Amino acid sequence: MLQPKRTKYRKPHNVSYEGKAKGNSYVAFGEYGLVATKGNWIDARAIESARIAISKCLGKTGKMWIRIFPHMSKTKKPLEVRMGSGKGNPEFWVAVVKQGTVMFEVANIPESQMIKALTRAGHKLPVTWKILKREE
Amino acid sequence: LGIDIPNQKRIEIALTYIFGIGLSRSQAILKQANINPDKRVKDLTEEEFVAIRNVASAYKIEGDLRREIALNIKHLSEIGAWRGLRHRKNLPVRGQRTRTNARTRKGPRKTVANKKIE
Amino acid sequence: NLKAHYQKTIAKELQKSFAFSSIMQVPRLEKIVINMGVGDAIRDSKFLESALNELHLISGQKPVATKAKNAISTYKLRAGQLIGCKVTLRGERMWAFLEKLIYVALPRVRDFRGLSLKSFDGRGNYTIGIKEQIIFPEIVYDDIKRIRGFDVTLVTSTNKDSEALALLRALNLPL
Amino acid sequence: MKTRTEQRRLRHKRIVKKIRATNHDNRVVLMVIKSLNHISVQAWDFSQNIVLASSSSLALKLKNNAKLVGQDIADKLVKLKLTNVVFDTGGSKYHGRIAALAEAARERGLNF
Amino acid sequence: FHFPSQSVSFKCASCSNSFTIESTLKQKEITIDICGKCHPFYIG
Amino acid sequence: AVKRSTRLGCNDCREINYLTFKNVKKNPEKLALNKFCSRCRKVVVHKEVK
RNA sequence: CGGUCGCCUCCUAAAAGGUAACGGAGGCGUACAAAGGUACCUUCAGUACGGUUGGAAAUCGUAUGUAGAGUGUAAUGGUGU
RNA sequence: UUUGGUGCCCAUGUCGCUGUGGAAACACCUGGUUCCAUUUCGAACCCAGCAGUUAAGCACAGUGGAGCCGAAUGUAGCUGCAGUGAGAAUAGGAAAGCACCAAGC
RNA sequence: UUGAGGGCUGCAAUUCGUCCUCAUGAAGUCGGAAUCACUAGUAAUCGCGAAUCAGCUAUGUCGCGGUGAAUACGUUCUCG
Repeated sequence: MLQPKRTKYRKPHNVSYEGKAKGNSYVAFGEYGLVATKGNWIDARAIESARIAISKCLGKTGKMWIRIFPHMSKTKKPLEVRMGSGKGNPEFWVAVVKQGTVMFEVANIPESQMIKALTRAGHKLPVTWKILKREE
Repeated sequence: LGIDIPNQKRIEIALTYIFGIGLSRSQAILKQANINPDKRVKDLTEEEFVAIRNVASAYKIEGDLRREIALNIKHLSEIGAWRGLRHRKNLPVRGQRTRTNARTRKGPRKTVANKKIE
Repeated sequence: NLKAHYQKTIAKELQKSFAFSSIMQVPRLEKIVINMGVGDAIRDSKFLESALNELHLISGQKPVATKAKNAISTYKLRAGQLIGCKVTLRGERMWAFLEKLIYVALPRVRDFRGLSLKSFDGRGNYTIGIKEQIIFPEIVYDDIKRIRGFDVTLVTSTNKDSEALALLRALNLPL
Repeated sequence: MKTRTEQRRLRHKRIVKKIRATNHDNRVVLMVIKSLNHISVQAWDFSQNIVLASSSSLALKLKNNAKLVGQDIADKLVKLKLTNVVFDTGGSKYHGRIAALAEAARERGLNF
Repeated sequence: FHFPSQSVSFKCASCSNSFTIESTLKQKEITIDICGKCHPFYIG
Repeated sequence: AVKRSTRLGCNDCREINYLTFKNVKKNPEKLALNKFCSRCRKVVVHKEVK
């Protein structure tokens, strides 16, 4: 899906997925921002679903920027495997999201549509959502 | 300009080696000056070489003739006409009919197939 | 001597024309370099010795050939395989080469349409390319079959090349 | 890149670094500079980083070849009672007047 | 050390002038059809 | 895996001094070294052998 | 049944070191009378510019360029007179 | 007092600009039979002389142009729910300095 | 072939006339299968006239005249 077309190493480390935030502690481009209240990994399927839903309910009248991206890939060995004999096999690409980070910032449309879109995207993402309003 | 001569043969034909000056002006100048070109020798001396070249430059210069023909062709092709498009695509302009003739500018004969019939 | 006339007249003329308050701000030509480049045979058309020998004959300095600084992809040329020649000359040989060029080379050109409009790099360097092997007063017609041109460059102690144009104009240069 | 003088400074620096590092014996280095008008010589003993002796053609002579500019400082060396120096060529080559001053140092029984 | 060098005169009879710093080392006072004094872009 | 061995030995007493290597591909030529010799107790030219 | 059985570089591997798998990666059964030692002197890769053959890349000239070549080589570290 | 060299320290030392002066010196410069020499040449090295030079490099004053260093709070991190102290950003700094000899003091 | 200048035809020459002069001189150093022609003025070859006619690179056609060959053993194989 939406992922780098090249990568030097097939098998990276899992993720150092604990912690609160490493950058992106603020809304930058949009007017309403989504805040994650859980740190885990999100696959590209849900990300694509949320992006399509947001583009459907918003269009190009406004604009929403995504501050995260599936920079990582993951491996998962198939069933009926005896422990050992090499590592697993790559399956997909994933994005780590830490509790207290921003990933969607939307602007150029009234506030109610922003709130509705953020609620719909949050109910599409596994992570529990929080809303933030941009201020200068 | 001063070095285009075959070795050890008549100067009157040796002068025509330049791309743009033929046997007419060369012989006309030569017999007007009455130099009596030598037989089977590349050249006699250079006492008149500069003079012969100065006199020949009066007619025209072959290298300058290259530019003259180039600008003539360019100006002929710039103006919207059958001549310009005909010369642009390198085809015979003089009106001769062409079916499979005039095979000097079209390169080698090139064909693949045609319409068959049973 | 062209060099004597230069150093006795042109330096003072340029000092009077361009205010310097110092007799050594006038641009002075340092050296000339000659190189050809060979790309007709893999390692031997005439073994390149013809051009080296004629340059040796025409110049007072021994010719030398450069090595392959870069790996060549078009042809199998790596780690040497000398192509072209290199001669860096100064002193009286420089002036001899200059006077051959200003009175024989350009006059021996079949047709000329002027020069010295943009032959600069913007940093005080000038260049001349010649398309004929037999253009010099010292060259034999019997040589390598293919006629070969040459490239030379001129540089001074400064980079204000406008004054170089003015000086060369004072030294028999087409405009 | 090269001013014909700063490159001399760098060459002299690398030579004295070589002397300092490769030679671990306590010895004063006789550094000689070949100026375009005359020649100067100085002495530098490490572990103190000061000058022990010096000579040139300003306070002792007028111009250059003359070997005198050696003996005096050579005398200065025997006035220091060490006579064990390492001869630095500086930004020059051992030849001509450099060899002349080396011979002048040798004839005074200096160890180098 | 090098090829035997020398100094020979040059002569442009077309422009009727002679100059001398160096020339070909095996011939004396070679002749040319045109020089820098008869240059087509310097004569008024 | 490769065999480059050659034995440099003295000539005045025919010793077997030093085992060394030299590429036969570049040149199959004898190399005359100058090294120390015990039975001569001095630096002499050693020659190569199989 | 399959893979390996020895040697060496990096991460795993807990800021010395040490430290597992049928972990992730990689190379090895070398080369060399020169790619050795010593003395001499010399210092980038590249980019832009200007040039007959002559290419995005041939060589030179002018600079800028501070590590982005090279120091046999799979890798590491160091390596800018 | 400065100038010349020198190591020391290898940027808060750098690369750049505006002016200053070289009379003694340093530098350029004058040339290349010869000491020596050019991967190729008085390019470079080297010989013997200072006609001219403050223009080139050398420096001194300014230039915060670029490069570069970097205050505190808070904060990341952690050792038992307190301590510990960050980095980055930020005020800003930023036109080297320390010794020896030598000439004019 | 390309380009320039003169001259002619016809009301008119760009589509598409022609001639001359001048500038250039593509290829080609006898061509593979197939093969046409004629038994003496013959082949081959050097020229001229008529036609269509304002113009007509038709080297075409109809003729004219000059110079002037080779072989023929054969009908077995090729065609009728």
